[PDB]
Amino acid sequence: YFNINYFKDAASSGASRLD
Amino acid sequence: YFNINYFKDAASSGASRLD
Amino acid sequence: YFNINYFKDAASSGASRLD
Amino acid sequence: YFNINYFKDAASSGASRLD
Amino acid sequence: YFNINYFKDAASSGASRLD
Amino acid sequence: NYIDEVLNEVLVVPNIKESHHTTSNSAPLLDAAETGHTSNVQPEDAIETRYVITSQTRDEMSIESFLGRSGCVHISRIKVDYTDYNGQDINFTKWKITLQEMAQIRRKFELFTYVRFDSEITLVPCIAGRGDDIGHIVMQYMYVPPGAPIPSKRNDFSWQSGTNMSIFWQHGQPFPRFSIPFLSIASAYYMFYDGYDGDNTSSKYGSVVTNDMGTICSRIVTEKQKLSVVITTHIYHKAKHTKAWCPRPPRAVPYTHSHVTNYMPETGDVTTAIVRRNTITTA
Amino acid sequence: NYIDEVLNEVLVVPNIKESHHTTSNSAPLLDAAETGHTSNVQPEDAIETRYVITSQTRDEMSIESFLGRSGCVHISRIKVDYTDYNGQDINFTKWKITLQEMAQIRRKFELFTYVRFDSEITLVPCIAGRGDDIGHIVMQYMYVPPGAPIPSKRNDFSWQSGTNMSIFWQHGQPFPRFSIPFLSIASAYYMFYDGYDGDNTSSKYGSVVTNDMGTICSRIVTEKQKLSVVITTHIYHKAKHTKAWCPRPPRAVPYTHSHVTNYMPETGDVTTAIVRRNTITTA
Amino acid sequence: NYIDEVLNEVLVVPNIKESHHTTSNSAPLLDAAETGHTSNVQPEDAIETRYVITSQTRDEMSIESFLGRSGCVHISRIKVDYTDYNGQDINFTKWKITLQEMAQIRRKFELFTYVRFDSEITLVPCIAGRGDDIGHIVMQYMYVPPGAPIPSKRNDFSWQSGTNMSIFWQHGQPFPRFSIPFLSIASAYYMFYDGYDGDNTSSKYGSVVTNDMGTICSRIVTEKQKLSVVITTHIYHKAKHTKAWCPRPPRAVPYTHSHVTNYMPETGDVTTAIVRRNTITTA
Amino acid sequence: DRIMQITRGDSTISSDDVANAVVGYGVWPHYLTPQDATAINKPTQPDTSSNRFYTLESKHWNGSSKGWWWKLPDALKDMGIFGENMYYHFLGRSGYTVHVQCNASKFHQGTLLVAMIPEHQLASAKHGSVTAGYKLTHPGEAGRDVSQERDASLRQPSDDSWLNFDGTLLGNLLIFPHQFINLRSNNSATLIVPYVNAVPMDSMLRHNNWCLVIIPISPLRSETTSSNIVPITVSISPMCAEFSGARAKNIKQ
Amino acid sequence: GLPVYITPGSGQFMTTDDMQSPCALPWYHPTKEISIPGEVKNLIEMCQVDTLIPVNNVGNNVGNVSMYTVQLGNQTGMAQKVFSIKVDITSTPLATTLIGEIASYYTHWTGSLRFSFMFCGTANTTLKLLLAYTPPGIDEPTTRKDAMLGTHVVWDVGLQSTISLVVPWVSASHFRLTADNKYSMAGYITCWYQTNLVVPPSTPQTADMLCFVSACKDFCLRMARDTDLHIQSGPIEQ
Amino acid sequence: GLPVYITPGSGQFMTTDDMQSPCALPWYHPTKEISIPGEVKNLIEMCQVDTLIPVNNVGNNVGNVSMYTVQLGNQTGMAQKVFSIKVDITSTPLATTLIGEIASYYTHWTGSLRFSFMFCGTANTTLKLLLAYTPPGIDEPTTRKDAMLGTHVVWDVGLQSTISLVVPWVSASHFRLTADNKYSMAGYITCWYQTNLVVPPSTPQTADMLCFVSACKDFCLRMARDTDLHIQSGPIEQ
Amino acid sequence: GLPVYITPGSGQFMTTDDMQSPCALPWYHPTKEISIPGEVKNLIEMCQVDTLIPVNNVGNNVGNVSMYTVQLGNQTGMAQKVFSIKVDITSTPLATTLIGEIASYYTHWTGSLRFSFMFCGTANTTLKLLLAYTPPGIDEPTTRKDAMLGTHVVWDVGLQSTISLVVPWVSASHFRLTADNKYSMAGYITCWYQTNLVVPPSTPQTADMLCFVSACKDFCLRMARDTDLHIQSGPIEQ
Ligand SMILES: Cc1cc(CCCCCOc2c(Cl)cc(C3=NCCO3)cc2Cl)on1
Ligand SMILES: Cc1cc(CCCCCOc2c(Cl)cc(C3=NCCO3)cc2Cl)on1
Ligand SMILES: Cc1cc(CCCCCOc2c(Cl)cc(C3=NCCO3)cc2Cl)on1
Repeated sequence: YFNINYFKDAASSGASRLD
Repeated sequence: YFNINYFKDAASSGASRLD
Repeated sequence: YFNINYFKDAASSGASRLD
Repeated sequence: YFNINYFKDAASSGASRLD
Repeated sequence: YFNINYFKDAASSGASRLD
Repeated sequence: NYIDEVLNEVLVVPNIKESHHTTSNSAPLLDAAETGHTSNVQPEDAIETRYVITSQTRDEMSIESFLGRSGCVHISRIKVDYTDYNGQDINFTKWKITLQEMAQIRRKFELFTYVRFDSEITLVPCIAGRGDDIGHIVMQYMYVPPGAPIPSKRNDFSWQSGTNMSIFWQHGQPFPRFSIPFLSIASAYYMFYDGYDGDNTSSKYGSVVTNDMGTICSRIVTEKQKLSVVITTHIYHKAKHTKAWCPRPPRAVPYTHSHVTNYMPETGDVTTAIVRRNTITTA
Repeated sequence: NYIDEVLNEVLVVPNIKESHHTTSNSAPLLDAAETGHTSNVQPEDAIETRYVITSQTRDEMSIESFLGRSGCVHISRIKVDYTDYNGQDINFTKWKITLQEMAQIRRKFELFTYVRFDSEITLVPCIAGRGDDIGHIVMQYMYVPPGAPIPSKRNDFSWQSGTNMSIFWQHGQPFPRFSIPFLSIASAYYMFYDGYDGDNTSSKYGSVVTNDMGTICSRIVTEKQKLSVVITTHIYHKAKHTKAWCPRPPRAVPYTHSHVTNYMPETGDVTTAIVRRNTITTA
Repeated sequence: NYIDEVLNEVLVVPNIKESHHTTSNSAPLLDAAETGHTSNVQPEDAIETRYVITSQTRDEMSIESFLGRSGCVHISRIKVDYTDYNGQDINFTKWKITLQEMAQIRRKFELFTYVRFDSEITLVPCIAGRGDDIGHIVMQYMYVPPGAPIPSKRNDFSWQSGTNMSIFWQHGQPFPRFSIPFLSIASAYYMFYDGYDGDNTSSKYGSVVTNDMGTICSRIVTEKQKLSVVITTHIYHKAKHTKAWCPRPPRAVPYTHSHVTNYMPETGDVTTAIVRRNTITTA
Repeated sequence: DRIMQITRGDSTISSDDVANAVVGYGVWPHYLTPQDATAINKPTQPDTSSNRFYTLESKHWNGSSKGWWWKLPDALKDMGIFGENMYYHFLGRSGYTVHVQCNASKFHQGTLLVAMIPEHQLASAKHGSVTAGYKLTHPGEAGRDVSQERDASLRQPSDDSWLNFDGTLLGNLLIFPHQFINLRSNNSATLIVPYVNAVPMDSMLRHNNWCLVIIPISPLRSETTSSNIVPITVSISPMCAEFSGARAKNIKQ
Repeated sequence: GLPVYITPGSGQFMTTDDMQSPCALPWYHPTKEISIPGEVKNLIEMCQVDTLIPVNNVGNNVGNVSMYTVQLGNQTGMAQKVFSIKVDITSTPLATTLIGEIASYYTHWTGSLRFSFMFCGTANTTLKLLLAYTPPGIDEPTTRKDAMLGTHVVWDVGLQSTISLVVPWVSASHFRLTADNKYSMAGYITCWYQTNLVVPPSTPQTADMLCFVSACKDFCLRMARDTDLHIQSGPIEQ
Repeated sequence: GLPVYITPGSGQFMTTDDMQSPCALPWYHPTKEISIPGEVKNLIEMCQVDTLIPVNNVGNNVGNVSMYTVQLGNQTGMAQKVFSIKVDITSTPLATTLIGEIASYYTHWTGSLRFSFMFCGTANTTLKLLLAYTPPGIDEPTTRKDAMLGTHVVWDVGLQSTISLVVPWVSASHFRLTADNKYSMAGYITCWYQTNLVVPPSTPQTADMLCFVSACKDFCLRMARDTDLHIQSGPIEQ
Repeated sequence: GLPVYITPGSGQFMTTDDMQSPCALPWYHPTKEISIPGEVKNLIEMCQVDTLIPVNNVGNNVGNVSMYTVQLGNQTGMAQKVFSIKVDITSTPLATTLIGEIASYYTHWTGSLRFSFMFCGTANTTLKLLLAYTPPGIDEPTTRKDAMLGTHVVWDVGLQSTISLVVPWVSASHFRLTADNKYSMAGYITCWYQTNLVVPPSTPQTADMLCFVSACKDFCLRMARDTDLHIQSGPIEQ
C-alpha cells in the first residue's frame, strides 16, 4: 500500500523517499 | 486517489478543477 | 464509486435507479 | 463486494453459501 | 485480503507465514 | 448514464418548438372532456410560440424521490421506573406496526391505492437526564412478528431473540439503521381495502384486516440505575425501491385514527383547505 | 449466483402442473405407511390442478438461516464490591461452557442429534450506575480451556494470558465480537449422548461426559473505584458454517437443568402445549 | 497456499500405514540410547497397524503460535498526587526494559537459549476514579533508550521528544499499539548468558550485562486536576516474526528476581511440580 | 411382492408377508475407511461367526402392554462371539438388522410402532439432575419396561412412553427410522441400520449408539380365548462388525 | 490498517440520504410481484390529468359541490364579465386541485398549463365566451377590451363542448416559486361574454360550465418540500 | 488517509447479521469431519416426513397416547360424521406435529399439504369413509352432503390400508400467516362414513385409524421468528 | 468519503490477533542475522527427543535423582511385577517430562507415543522383562497374564540394552484432552519379569533401568492454553 496521496496538495504526503 | 465521487449528486464533490 | 452492495440481501441497497 | 476474508482463519468468515 | 503492508517498515506486519 | 444520472438529466421534458399562424379547419383546441380522456393541446397549438430548448428533468418527480425520504412514524417513549422494575407491561414498549398512526407521510402514500417497497429504518434514541448522571443506558429494539411471544414485561424469555431480530445501541455509538425486505403475503402493500374480516356484522373493514405485521416490544437492558431518565426513541422510515399503482385524489380533511378513512370531527364542522372568496369576479 | 443469491432464489420449489381426470387403475392415493416410508402424492395427483409457476425459495429453510442467528446463552453478572477487592471467588466471574443453561435456542438445536459449527460470539456489557459516576470501567474476558489455571480470585497470575485469549472492552468502544473454530476432539458436537463416564454405578451419563469445554473467568481490570456498579455482560452466540445430522422430534416439555433430558417438574403435573377439545366433531 | 493456510494444513503429519507380522532378524525395537540419539521406531514397527490417513497439522506447534501471543509483562502504576505536582521522581513512571520481571511468559521463552523477534506492543491504560469526576486525563508514554535523559521528574525537557518516541492516549480513543524492530547489537536476543561485566570479582553475570535496553519514563500530561485518580497502564507484548535456537528444559522451580536463575526460596524447601506416589506398583 | 428372505450368518430368516424394509438414513452398513479412521491397530473383523442372526428373549403383547425397549450395543452383551469381542476390546463398531416378528390371525386387530433412535438419552422419572443409572439402561436381551414395577431409589428412567422417555411427543418419533406392524397387513418389521456417531469407533460398553423402541399404538383386540398369547420376538444381526484395542477383558455386570 | 481520516458529516443522519443498511431478515425471498394494471412512475403523469376546479369559491357554496360549477347567466348588459382566478397554481381556488395539491410538495414550478372548460348547458342552447390569460405585469383587468389585448381564446359553444385554453409560460426566471411571492406572480385568467347565451323557447336561461386544469408537456417541478394544504392539528388516535 | 464517512447503523449489533470477526485461536486445525449417515440441509426435508396427529384432542385422553388414535365405531345412524380439525397448521391438534412445531418458527407458510390415514382395524374388517377439505369461506360443515360439495376423497378400506388426502392450496394471498388470523384462515377437513364398518363374526366392532400429516413439494415457509409452542417459564438449573 | 459501517468487535483488543501497527523507530535496519547452529521451527522437534522419566515417584526419593532410576531386583517369587504409570501424558510422573511440560501448553493431544528403557545393569548380567500397554477400558492390571493379553513387548536384555515400546493410539475421539478427564483416559503401561535377573558370581544382584519417552510422527497437539505445571506464587523481585 502506497502512493495514494489521499490529499491534493503535495505538502501533504508522507516522509519523502530516499535515493 | 481521486474521482471517487462517493456521492451520487454532483453538487457534492470536491472543489472543482482548473483549466 | 458504486454497485458495491456491501450487503448480501437486495432489500439493502441504495435508492434504485431510474430508466 | 465479497470474498474478502479480511481475517486469516477460516472459522472467521461470513455465513456460508448455499448450493 | 492480504500483503497490504499498510506500514512502511517491516517490523510492522502480521505474524509471519509458515513454510 | 453517469452524467445523465449525476447531472440528473435522466427524464427530460421536450422543448417548445416554433409556430406560425393557422387559419385552418381542424381545431385542436376543441375536444369533449366527457370522453373522460385528457386533452392533448400545447403551447405550440394555441399560440405563435418561439423555440425554447428545455433542460428540466422530471427526475425529482419520480415515485422514488417523492417517496424515498425518511419520516417520523412513531415516537417510542419510556418514562423509566426504578421503584418497580419489570412488573407487568413496564419499562418496555411494544406498538403496532403501521404508518397511519401519524399524518404528513401517511398523507403522501395514500396518494396511491397500492404500493410496494423495501423500507429503510432508522432509530433516533434521545436520552433525557432527569437525574444528576445518566450512566450507560444500553438499549434493545426488536421486532415481533405475529404470532410471537411479545414480552409480558421487561425480562421475558423473548429478549433472548434466539431467532428474532434485536438491534442494540449504547450511548455514544451512532444511530441504529437497517433495512428490510418487503414483508407482505400479497404482491403489494394495501394502502387501502374494501374488504372485511368476514360476514359477521361485527367484522373489521379496512387497511388492516390486512396489516398485522408486528409490533415492537422494546427494552433498556442496563438494569436498575440510580438517577432516573426518560427515553424517547424516534422511528423514521424511508421507502427505497418503490412502486406504485392507481393514483388517488390527495386527502384534504385532517384524519383521526388509523386504518380508517373517517373524518367526521368531534363536533367541529368538517374543515378543508379551501378558502372563501367574496366574488368570483376578482381574484 | 449473485442474482440467485441476492435475489435469494437458490433453492426453488417446483410448480404445480395441470391435470386432467383419471378413471384409471393405479391409485397413487393408496400407499401403506407401515413401510415406514413417506407418501409421495401431490396436488396434481388428487385433483384437477391448473398451472402455477412457483417462486418461493427454501433459502430461509436452511440449517444456516434456521441456526445462524445470535442468542442469549448466558448473562454474566458482577455485583462489584470495593470493601474487599480480590478475596476468594470475587468480582470475577467464571461459568461453564454450554448452551443447555438457557432454552429458546437450546430448543432449536436439540432438533438434531449431531451438529457442527464455527461459532460467532459476541459480548454485550451493560454498566449499571449505582453510584453518582461510573468512571472508566475497563474489562477482561477470557477463556479457560481445560485444564488451565482458573482464577481463584480477581488478580491471579492467569490474567496475564501469556498464552490464552483475553478480549478487552472499555466503556464507549463497541461491543466485543470474535469468532471461533469448531472446538471438539470429535468430528461433531454431541447435542446428545447415551454414554457414561464409566461402569461406576455412580458415573455420569449425558451430553456432558462430552463437553467440558471451558469455562470463562471474568475480570473488571480498572482497580478500586469510588461509586459502585454492577456489570451485566450478556453472551450471545451464532452458528456460522453449520451442518446437522439425524433430526429429532422437538421438545414439548419445559426442561430444567442442562446436559439432561429430565422433565419431571417439581410437583406440578407435566405440562405440554397440547390444548383440549370438547369434541372431535367440531374444531 | 491459501486453502493450505486458511484451512491450516501447512505442516501435516504422516499417516499410519498398514503392517503385517514379522518373524525377522532385524529388530528395530532395539537401539542403544546411550548414543545420545533418539530412537526412530513407529507404530507400524511394533504392532500390526492398519491404515489411517491423518489430518492434523502441526501449524499451531510453530514457534510463532507458541510464541506469538500477547502477555502482561508489566503493570505501570501512578497514584497521582495534586499536593506536589512535579517534585522529584513523581507522577511519572520509568521501568527497566525486560521480561523476566513477570513469569508465565518468561517461562515460555526460556524454553530456548537464543531468540529473535520484532515485538508487538500494546498499552492498556485503566483509569480508576477515586474522585467524583475524572475529567480528561491525557497520557504520554515514551521510551528512553540508553543513554538518554530520563525524566528526573514529570516535566523535564525530555518530554519534548524532539527525537524520541512518545505515544499519546486520551480517554475514549482506543488502546495504543505499535510495533518494533528487533533491537539488539547482537544477531539475536540473549535469553541467557554465561558471561560477566569483567574480571572484577564484583562484576555482573547474567542476561543482563546484555540487556540494557531502555527504560520507560511515563507521564499524565493533563496538568493538575481536582478529583484524584490512579492510573494503571498494563503493558502486553507479542512476538511476531520470531526465530529460536537451541531448546532447553522448561523451568520447574518458581523463580524470584529477573536476569537470574536463582531459585533458592526464602526458607521454604525448593518446591517443584512433581507429585509423590505411595508405590510404583499402582498408578 | 411382500415375501422376504434374509441371510446373515449360518442363519437365515423368512417372512411370507412384510412391509418393505428400511435402511436407516438410506445408508447401508459397512466397514470403516482409512480416511475417517483414527485408531492405529488392525481391527479384528469376525465375519459370519459374529455378524449373524441372534434372536433375543420373547415378549407378550397385552391389552395392558405399554411398550418395551432394548438398547443394541447392549442387547447382545451375551450373544456368543460378538458379545465377547465386545468385552475384550475397547473400540467396537458395528451396524445391525432388526427383524421384528409378531403374528396372530386375520381376526386380530393391533398396531405396533417400531423405531430405532440415534443417541436416546432417556430422562429420569424423578425431578432433578440425577441421570438414569448405568445398570438400568443396560438391561440385555431381556429389554426394559413391559409395564413394570421397580425401586424408586434407583436413578431410574422414565417408564413414560408418550413423551418418548426423552420428552418429545411420541408421534414425532416418526422422524427416527421406523415402521409399524399393523396385524391386518404386516407380520414383521425390518430395520437395517449403519453406524452413526461423531467417532469412528466408540466404546461398546459405555456407549449404546442405537436404541430400539416398539410401542403398541392401537391395542391388541381379539375375541378369542386369552389362552391365545401373541408374543413379539426380536432378532438381531451385527453387520460389518469391527473391533480393536485388544487386551485383558472387562467384566460382566 | 488503512490509515483513514473520518470526515466532518460522519455519524450524522439525514432524512435525505442514499446509503445501504444491513438487512435484518437475511435470506428472505419476498412474495413475487404479480402484474397489476396501472402503475405510476412519475408524479408528472398525475399532473397531466385534468382534475376539476373549485371556482365558485363563494361563501355557502364552498362546502357543497356547486363550488365547482359556474353558471353562465342572463346578462342584460353586454360584453360583461364572468369570472377570474389567478394562475399562481398554489392559490385557492387552484391549490386543492390534483396539481395544486401536489405542487405544494415542491418549492419550484415551471412550464405551460392548460385550462379546459365544458358546457353543461343544453343542446339547442348557444353561446360564445372569451377567455384570457393576462400575464404578470399589471392588475387583473376590470374590462374585456383591456384583457383581450393579451393572450386569449374566443370559445364557440357548439357541437363540441370543450374549449381548452393554454397558459404559455411567460416569466423572467426560468423558474417560479410555488410559494406566494410577489415576484414569481404568474398572472390572471378571466372569462367574458363574446356574444350571449341564446336559447330558443322553453329552455332554461342559466346553465353551467365546469372548468379544469391539467399540465402541459412543458411542465416540471423541483425542490421537494412538505405541503401547505394540510395541517395535522391532531393527533391521530387508535 | 481515506476520507471516510461513518454511516448510521455503525457500531450497532444485530442478532441477524453477516459479518466476519477476528478468530481467537489462530492456527487451529479442527478435527477432521468424518462421514456420518444422515445429515440435513433443509428444514423442508423434516417437513416432508409424516409425523402423527393428536386428534383425539379430548379431555383425559390428551395426556396419554390414545390422544393419537380415532376409533371408528358402530354408528346406528348412517351417513354420520367422524371428526374434524382445522387446517391452520399452528392449531392444536396440528401445532405439536413435526410440521406445526416448526412452522411456529416462521411467520408465513404456503403450499399444499398432505393428510394420510391408516386403518389399524382388522383384516376381515371393512369400511368406507369420506374425507373432505372445506376451503376457507364458510363454516365447518354440520352435514356430509354439505361438505362433499367441495374437495374430498372417498376412501375404500381394503388390502391397502392407507389413503392420503391432499389439501390443495386455495388462498387469495400467495401467502398465509402462521399466526392465528381470521383472514389467512385455511379452512377445515372432516371425515364421515360413506358406508359402514362391517365385520364378520367374532371380530371387534370398533377399531382405530391413525392419522398423519407430511408436506407437499408445494410447501415453503419464511420470515423466521421465535416459537409459540414453548414457554420456558423456568429458568433452567444446574 | 467511503460510507463505512464499524463492526461489532471494533476497537477491542485480543491477546490473539494478527494485525499490523505503526513501527516507532522508522528507518531502522536491524543487526544482520548471522548463522547459528541449531534453530527450531516446531515444538514437535522437542517432542520427539526422549527426555528421562521420574518414575521412582516415591517419597524421599523424589527430591533427589534416584527419582529417575528403577532398580530391578531380586524377586523370590516369579512372574512378579515391576512398576506401572498411566499414559495420560499430563500425569506425574509423566507431566514434568519435556513432552508433558509442553503438552500442558495445549488443550488437546494425539497420536502414538514411545517409551524407551535402558539397562544400567552389568555386562555379565542378564534379564528379560515384559512391558505392556493396557488400553483404556479397564483397571491397571493386578497380574501379568491379565496384562499380557493386550499390547506388549517382551524385552531381552542383551548386548543391545535399549528396548523401545510403542503406545499405539487407541481412542474413540480422534483427539484426547490434555487435562485430566475420565473420558479421554489413555490407559496404563506396566512392566513385569518374564524370567529373572541372573548374574554370575560376584556381580551385584540389583541394578537399574532408566526410562524415557519421546513422541511418534503420529503425534500432534492443539488449542494452545497456559500451563498447569507452574504457579508463580510470587511475584518476582529485583
Ligand atoms: C399503510 C401501511 C404502510 C405500511 C408499511 C409497514 C412497514 C413496516 C414497518 O417497519 C418497521 C419494522 Cl418491520 C420494524 C421496526 C423496528 N424498530 C425497532 C424494532 O423493529 C421498525 C419499522 Cl419502521 O404498513 N401499512
Ligand atoms: C450442547 C452444546 C452446544 C455447545 C456449543 C459450545 C460452544 C462454545 C461456547 O463458545 C464460547 C467460548 Cl469458547 C468462549 C466465550 C468467551 N467469552 C468471553 C471469554 O470467552 C464465549 C463463548 Cl459463547 O456446546 N454444547
Ligand atoms: C529476556 C528478554 C526479553 C526481552 C525483550 C525486550 C523487548 C523490549 C520491550 O519492548 C518495549 C519497548 Cl522497547 C518500549 C515500550 C514502551 N511502552 C511505552 C513506551 O515504550 C514497551 C515495550 Cl513492551 O528482553 N530481554
